[PDB]
Amino acid sequence: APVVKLVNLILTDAIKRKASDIHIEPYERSFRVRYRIDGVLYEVMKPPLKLKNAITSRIKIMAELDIAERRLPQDGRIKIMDYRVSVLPTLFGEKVVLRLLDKSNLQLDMTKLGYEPDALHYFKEAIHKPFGMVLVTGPTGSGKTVSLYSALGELNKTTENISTAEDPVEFNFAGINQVQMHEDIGLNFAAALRSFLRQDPDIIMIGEIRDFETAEIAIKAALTGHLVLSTLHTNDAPATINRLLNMGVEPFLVASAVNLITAQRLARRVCSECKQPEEIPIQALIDAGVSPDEGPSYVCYKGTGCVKCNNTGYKGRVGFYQVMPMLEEIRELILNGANTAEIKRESMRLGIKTMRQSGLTKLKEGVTSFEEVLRVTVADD
Amino acid sequence: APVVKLVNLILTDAIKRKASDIHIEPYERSFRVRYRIDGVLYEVMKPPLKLKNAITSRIKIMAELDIAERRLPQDGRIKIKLGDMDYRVSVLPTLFGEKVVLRLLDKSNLQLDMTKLGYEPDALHYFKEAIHKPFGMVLVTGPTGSGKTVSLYSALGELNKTTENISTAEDPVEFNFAGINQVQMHEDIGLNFAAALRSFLRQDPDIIMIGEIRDFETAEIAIKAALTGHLVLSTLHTNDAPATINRLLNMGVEPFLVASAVNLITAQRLARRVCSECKQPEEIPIQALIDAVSPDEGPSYVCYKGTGCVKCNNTGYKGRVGFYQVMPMLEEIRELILNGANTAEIKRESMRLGIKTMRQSGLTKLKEGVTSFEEVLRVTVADD
Amino acid sequence: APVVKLVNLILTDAIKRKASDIHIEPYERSFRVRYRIDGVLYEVMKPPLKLKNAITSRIKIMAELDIAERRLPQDGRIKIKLDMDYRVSVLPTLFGEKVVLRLLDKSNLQLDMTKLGYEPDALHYFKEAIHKPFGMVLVTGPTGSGKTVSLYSALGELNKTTENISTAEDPVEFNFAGINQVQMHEDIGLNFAAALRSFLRQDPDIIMIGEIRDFETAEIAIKAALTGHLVLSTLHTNDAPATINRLLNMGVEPFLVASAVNLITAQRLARRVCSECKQPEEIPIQALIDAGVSPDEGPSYVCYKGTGCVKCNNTGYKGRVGFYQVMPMLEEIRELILNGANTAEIKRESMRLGIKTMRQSGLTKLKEGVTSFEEVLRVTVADD
Amino acid sequence: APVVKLVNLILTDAIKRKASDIHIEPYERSFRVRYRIDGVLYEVMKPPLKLKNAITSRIKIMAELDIAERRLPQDGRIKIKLGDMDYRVSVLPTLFGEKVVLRLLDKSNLQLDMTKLGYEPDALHYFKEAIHKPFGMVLVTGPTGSGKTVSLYSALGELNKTTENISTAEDPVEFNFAGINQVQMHEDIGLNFAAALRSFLRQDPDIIMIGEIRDFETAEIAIKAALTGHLVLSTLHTNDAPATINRLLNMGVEPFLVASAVNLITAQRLARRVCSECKQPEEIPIQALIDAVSPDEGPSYVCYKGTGCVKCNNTGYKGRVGFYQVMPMLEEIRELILNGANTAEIKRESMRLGIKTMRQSGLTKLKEGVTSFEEVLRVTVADD
Ligand SMILES: Nc1ncnc2c1ncn2[C@@H]1O[C@H](COP(=O)(O)OP(=O)(O)O)[C@@H](O)[C@H]1O
Ligand SMILES: Nc1ncnc2c1ncn2[C@@H]1O[C@H](COP(=O)(O)OP(=O)(O)O)[C@@H](O)[C@H]1O
Ligand SMILES: [Mg+2]
Ligand SMILES: [Mg+2]
Ligand SMILES: [Zn+2]
Ligand SMILES: [Zn+2]
Ligand SMILES: [Zn+2]
Ligand SMILES: [Zn+2]
Repeated sequence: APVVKLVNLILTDAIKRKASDIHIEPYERSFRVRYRIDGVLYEVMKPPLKLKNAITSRIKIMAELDIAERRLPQDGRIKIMDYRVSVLPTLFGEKVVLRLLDKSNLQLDMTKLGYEPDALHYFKEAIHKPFGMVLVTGPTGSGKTVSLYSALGELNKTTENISTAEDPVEFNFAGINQVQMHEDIGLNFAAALRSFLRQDPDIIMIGEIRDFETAEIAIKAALTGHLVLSTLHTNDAPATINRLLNMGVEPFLVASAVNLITAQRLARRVCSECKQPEEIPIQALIDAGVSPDEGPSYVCYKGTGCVKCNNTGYKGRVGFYQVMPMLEEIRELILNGANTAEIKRESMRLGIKTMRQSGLTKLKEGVTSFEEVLRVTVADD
Repeated sequence: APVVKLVNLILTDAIKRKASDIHIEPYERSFRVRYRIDGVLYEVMKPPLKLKNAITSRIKIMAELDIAERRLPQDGRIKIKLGDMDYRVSVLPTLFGEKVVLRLLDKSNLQLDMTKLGYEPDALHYFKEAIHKPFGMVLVTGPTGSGKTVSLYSALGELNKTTENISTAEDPVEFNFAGINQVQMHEDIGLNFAAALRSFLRQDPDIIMIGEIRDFETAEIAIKAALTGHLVLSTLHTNDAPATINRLLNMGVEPFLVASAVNLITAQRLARRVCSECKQPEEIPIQALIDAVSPDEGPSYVCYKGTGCVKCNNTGYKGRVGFYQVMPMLEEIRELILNGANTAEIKRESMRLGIKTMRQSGLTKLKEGVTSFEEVLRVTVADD
Repeated sequence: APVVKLVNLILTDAIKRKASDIHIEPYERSFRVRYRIDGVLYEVMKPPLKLKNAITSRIKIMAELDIAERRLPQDGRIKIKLDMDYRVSVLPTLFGEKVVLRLLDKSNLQLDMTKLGYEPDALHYFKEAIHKPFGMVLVTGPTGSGKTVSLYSALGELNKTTENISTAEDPVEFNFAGINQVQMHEDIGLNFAAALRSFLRQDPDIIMIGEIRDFETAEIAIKAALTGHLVLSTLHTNDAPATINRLLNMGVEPFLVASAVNLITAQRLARRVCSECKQPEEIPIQALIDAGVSPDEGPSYVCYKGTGCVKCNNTGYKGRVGFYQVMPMLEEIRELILNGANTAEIKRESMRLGIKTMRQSGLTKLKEGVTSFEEVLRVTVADD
Repeated sequence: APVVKLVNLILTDAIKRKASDIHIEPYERSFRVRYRIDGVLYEVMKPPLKLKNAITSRIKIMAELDIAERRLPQDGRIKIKLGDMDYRVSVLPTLFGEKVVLRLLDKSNLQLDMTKLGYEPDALHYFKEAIHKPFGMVLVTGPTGSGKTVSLYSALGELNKTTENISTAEDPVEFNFAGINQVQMHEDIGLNFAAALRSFLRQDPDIIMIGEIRDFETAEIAIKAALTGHLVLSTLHTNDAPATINRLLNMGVEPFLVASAVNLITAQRLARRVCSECKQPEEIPIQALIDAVSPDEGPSYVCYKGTGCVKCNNTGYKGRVGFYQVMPMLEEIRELILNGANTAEIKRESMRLGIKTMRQSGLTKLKEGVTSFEEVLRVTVADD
C-alpha cells in the first residue's frame, strides 16, 4: 500500500522541519498531523480519515508493538533518527505521538546555550567544586537536560567516575554510565542513589528529586565529598531553597551542602533574515523592565516572517538563565528563616540577574522579541 | 434470550413515547414497568415475574454495575445506539426485588458560553485568569449534577487552540469536542485515571484534563503533572474550597505539594431560579435576612418568590442559576497550608482576603432577584 | 572457561598495581576496566564484550550473590587466595552491569601517626586530645581523605586490657582483636543513635561513632563527652573551624560546643612525588607568594614535578600523603564561641594562634619535596 | 552442662571480687571476660571460644531476652540467689559475636524519705496534695534510671496505711514493702499489666500501682480504674508533662478520658550534683545565663563547678539531684484537651499558670549551688 510512503513522509518532513514532536490525532470528523516547532504546535497535514487505522498500525510495526489491541495505551521506541513512540486510545481512533531525540544536534557547548558571560562563569565555577550540589530548575522542556548534559559533557575524563540515574535516559554517552530506572520493580531515585555511594563515584547525576527520601540521600551525597547534579520543578530559582525546607530538609544542610541553583526557561529566537525594529513605548518597557538608564539604547525587533521562518517570524530558541550560586549572605538568610521575597531581594541586590532581567537583556541584544519576554518569563515584583 | 430484545423494546418504546422517566420496580404480587409522560406516570408493562431477576440483572450489566452486591444501591449511566442515546440508571434494593430507574439525559441545548454561566464578575476574573498559566492545577468541586463538567468545558472551550495539545480523560465524555483529545475509560479493560495520566505525560501535553481524582494513585501523578510545567483540570465532590484542601491532605498528599501545585479551587452548586413571569416580591424580616448579609444593605433587599403558571408546572421556579465560590491560591493561603492548617482557619483567611463564599454569592443573586431565600437556604450552609 | 583466569587477572593485577578501586563498566560500544590509583582513575583494560555477561556473572558467584536478577543492584564481600578480601557493588547500567570492587587491605593498615604526614607539632596536639579522660576529638574531611585511617590508628594507639572501647561503624572496614566492633545495619532498626544508646549502657571508657549526621546523634554524643568518656567521631565540613559552626547550626548550644570538645582536626590527601624520577620545577616567586606563601623564604623554595618513569607507570606520582590542620581549643577560641563569633572570626583567631591551615600544612610538605606544587594547589583551598 | 556452672562461676567470682562491672565480649581472635574493680578494668578469663555462643545465649535466657533476634541490642535484668542478688544486663550485637555486659544494682541505701528527694517546695505541695484523692491517676515520666520508681515509692510509703488496700504490679519489684501487695509479672506465663489490672478491680483495691503503661490494652483499663473511684500510679518514658498527654492521645485514648482521669503528670530527670568540697565559683556571662532565666535576677547567679578530688575520682561532681516538673491538671488545662490541644500550647498554658518547668527547676538548683550550668544544659531542653 502507499501508506508506507506516507508514514515515512511524516517522519521525514518532521526532521526537515526541525520539529521536536510529531502528533497524529484522529478525530470524529477530522484527521490531522501536527508538528511542534520551537515549542509551539502547527498543523502540517490532513491525511485522509479512511487510512487512520493503516497509518497508525504501521508505526506500531516499526516500534515492534502489538497492533491487535486498540483499547489501551502502548509505548516504545523507533530507530531509523530515533523516536520515542506513545500511543493513546482516543474515542475516534488511536493518537500517536513521536518525540524525536536528536543525537547530532545536541549542543554540548555552554557558550552556545545563550548563557550570559557572568552567569556562565558562576555555573562553570560551581560545577568544578568537588563536594557540592548543582540544581537545574524549570518546567518540562525548559532545557534542563540539555544544560545538564553539557555540564556532564564539560567534565568527563578518564580520571573520574561519573554515574547517572535518569528517568528516562535521553541520550547515550560513551564514558558515562547511565542507569534507567522504572519504579514498578522497585528502582527509585533514592535506591539508585544509595547504590551509587557504594560504587566510589566522583560525579553523580539524578534527574529530579520529588521525595524527601531521595532529597536526604542526595544532600548527604553532597556532604560526603561528591558533586551531585539534579533538578527541581519550581516557580523561580529562590523558591527551590524554601521548597527544600518544606521537603523537611534542615536549613543548615540546604545552606551548607548545595553550591548552586539555576532557573531557566526557553523563548523563541527572532529570525535573522526578517527582523525589523518595532517601536515599543519606553514606558511599557520600564513598567516591567529596567528603569530608563537603558531606555534610549533599546532597539526591539520582530520578524515579519519569510520562507526561512515558515512565516512564523521566529527561527530557533534561546535560553533565559538565572544562575544563583550560594552566597555567604544567602546561607545566612536560609539559616535565619528568611522568606522567598527577601531571598530574591538580596540576590538581585548582590548582582545576580533574574529571568525576566536576563531575558530583557537578550531583547536589547536583538536575540528575542518583547512579546516572547512577556509570554515566557513571569513578572517580577 | 428473548428478554434481551424485550429489555431493549421497553427503552425503544419509551423513546417513541414522550416519557422522560422509566421504572421497572419489582413486587411480589405483580410487576410494574412504568413510564412518566409530561410528569404524569403510567403503568405500561406487566412482564414475566420469572424473568424479573433475569431482566433486572441484565440492565445492571449494561451500566457497568457490579451484580455481586444486590443488597446496596448502585448508580451509573449507559449509552444506546441511535441515529446517539444516553441514560442514567439508579438501582435500589427492594425487599422483594431490585428496582431500576432510568432517567433520560439530554446532552444538547447546553452550550459553552462562559459569560452566561453566571460566574460573578470578580469570580470570573479569578477563574479565567487562573485557567491560563503554564504552571498550575485547577479543581472544580460540587455534588453530581452541579454542572461541574459544563463549567470545565467552558474553560476548555476558551483554552482550546490550534497551538496547544489539550487532552481529556473522562468516564463518560459528556460532550464531544472537535480538536480536543478525548479518552473514555472503562476500568474492566484497565483504562484508568492513573493509567491515562501516565499515558498523557509521554505525549507532550500542554493541558491535561481528568474528570475527578478519587484516590491517591491518580492524585499523585496528577499533581506531578501540574509541577511538570502543565495545566491540570479536575473535579472533586466536597463541601467547599477549603474542604477540598483537607481531603487532599487526608489522601496523603504532602502539605507543600498541595500549596505548590493547585492554583485554584472553585466550588459551585446549581439552584432553581425563580420564574420570570411568576416572581412577586415577598417581604421577609430584614433581621433574619440580615442574619444570613450586611446589616447596612439589609433594608434594600427585596427577594422574589414565584407562585406558579403553565410554564413552570406550578413549581414556582424556572431555570438553574449556580452559586459560585472561587478561591485562587494566595500567598497568604499558601503560607497557611505550610505552617499547618485547619479547614475553618482556611475559610476565615480566604473570606477576609476578599474571596466571596457560596452564601454571599447566593445572596447577591437574591438581591438581584434571580433566586429566593428558600432556595439559598436549601443549597448553602451558613458561613456565620 | 578463560573467564575464571581473566577475572582473577583483573583482581591480581589490581593488587600488584596498588589500586584503591576496581571498576568493570560495560558500554554500548566499548568495554572497559578501570583502576583507581592514588585517588586518580586510570583505565588498565579493554576486555571483549562477548565475555561481558560472563565476566559480571562469575563475580556474582564469587560474592555469593544472586545471578537471577540482572535488573537490580547487588552488594557483598569476597575473600580469595593467591589472601585478599574486598567488597563488591553491582549496578544495572543500561548496556550491562557495572561492578565496582573497593579494596580493603587486611595487613596494610598504617597504624603509625608520624607515617601519615602529621606535622610534628600537630601530632603532639592530636595525641594530647586522644589521651585525655573526657571529651571529644573530631577529625573532618571528605570521603577518601583518610579519616578512617586516622581513627583506626588512634584506637590502635591507645588500646589496653584495662579499658572497654566501643565503636559504631557503617561499615566496619577492619576487624581488630581487643576492640569490640559492631557493624551497623539501619534497615533492621539499628541507627547511630540506637547503637550509641546501647554504648552508654555497656559502661565504656572510650566510644567511637563513625559520623554524626544529625542532632539526635549529636546530642547523645555530646552528653557522653560530658559524662567522662572520650568520644571519637567525624563531621563533613570544609575545614576545622567550620566544624564548630556546623555543630551550632545543628542546634547544639554554644556552651556545650566549647566545654565538651577537646580538639578538632581536618585533613585531606594529595598525591606523592616519585622516589626516582622527581625533579625540580620552576614556580615564579610572585605567583607562589600571592597564594602559596607569605613573602619570606619564598625564594628558597624547591618545587618538584615528576617526569614519570617505569616505577610510576609514567604518572609522575607514587602514593599520597595527608595535609592536616589539628586545632585544640585555647581559651581565646572558647571565649569567642561563648560570645557568638562567626566562622571568619574563629578562623582569624585559630590562624592567629599556633594552628596551621591546610594550605600551610601542604606548603611545608612542598618544601620537603614530598608533594608537588600542582597537588598543593589542586586539593586544599586558599585561605585568603 | 559444665558451661552453666562456669557461667555462674564468673558471676560468683565477680561477687568475691570488688568489681562493679563484668564484660563477656566476644572476639574472633580471642575471648575477653573482664571485671572492673575500683573503676579500673582487668581481663579475668580466656574461656572456650567453642562455648562462646553457647554461654552468651545462656545468659540471655536468664534475662528473659529473646534469643530469636541476635542482630539487635537487648536490655534487661536478672536476680541471683544469695544469703538476694540482682544484675542489669546489656546485650549488643558484635560483628564476631554478641557482647553481654552485667552491671551490679545496689537496691539498698536508697530510702523513701520524701523531704530529701529534692522536690521544690511548691512542687512537693502539688505532688503530695495530688497523691491523696479518692479519684484520680498520677503519672511520673522520665528516662530509665531517673529515679521514677524511688519517687513513686516515696508517695507510696506516705500513702501506705493499715486502713486501705494498696497493691502494686511491677516487673521486677525494685524494693520489698511490708503490707503492700506486690505482684511481679513475667509475660511468659501470661502475667501482664492488663491482666494484673483486671485482677485488681475484683479485689476491692483502694490504691492501684502499676509500673508503666506501654500500650492501649493496659491504658484503657488503667484509666477505667481511675474513674472507678480508685487511685492510679504509673510511669511513662516521655519528654515532658505535656508530651505525656500527646502520647496518651496517640495511644487512642479519648480526649475527655485523659482530662477526666489523670489529675497529675510529673516529669523528672537525675543530674550529677557538684562536689561539696571541690565546688568553686565559676563566672559565666550573665547574658548567656540570662538567655536560659529572669534578666532581673541574672546578676545574682553564681554557679559552682567542681574540679576533682579523691572522693569524686576527679569527676567534678558527687551525688544526684533531680530536676522536677510537676503538672497538676488545672481546669484551664482541662478545657484545652477537650477543645483540642497541641503539645506546645499545653506547655504554654501550664507555664503561664505558674507551673514551673524542668529548666527553671534546674536553674533554681543552679542558683542555690547544687548543680552547674554544664549539667543543666545536658539534661534539660531549652524552654525558650
Ligand atoms: N540554548 C538553547 N539553544 C537552542 N536550543 C535549545 C537551547 N536550550 C534548549 N533548547 C532546545 O529545547 C529542548 C529542551 O528540552 P529538554 O532540555 O530535553 O527538556 P527538559 O530539560 O525538561 O528535559 C531541546 O530539544 C533543545 O533542542
Ligand atoms: N596518610 C595516608 N597515607 C597513605 N594512605 C592514606 C593516608 N590517608 C588515607 N590513605 C588511603 O585512604 C584510604 C582510606 O580512606 P578512609 O580513611 O576510608 O577515608 P574516609 O575516612 O573519608 O572514609 C586507604 O586505602 C589509604 O590507602
Ligand atoms: Mg528531562
Ligand atoms: Mg569512613
Ligand atoms: Zn523570516
Ligand atoms: Zn411560574
Ligand atoms: Zn616516576
Ligand atoms: Zn571533688
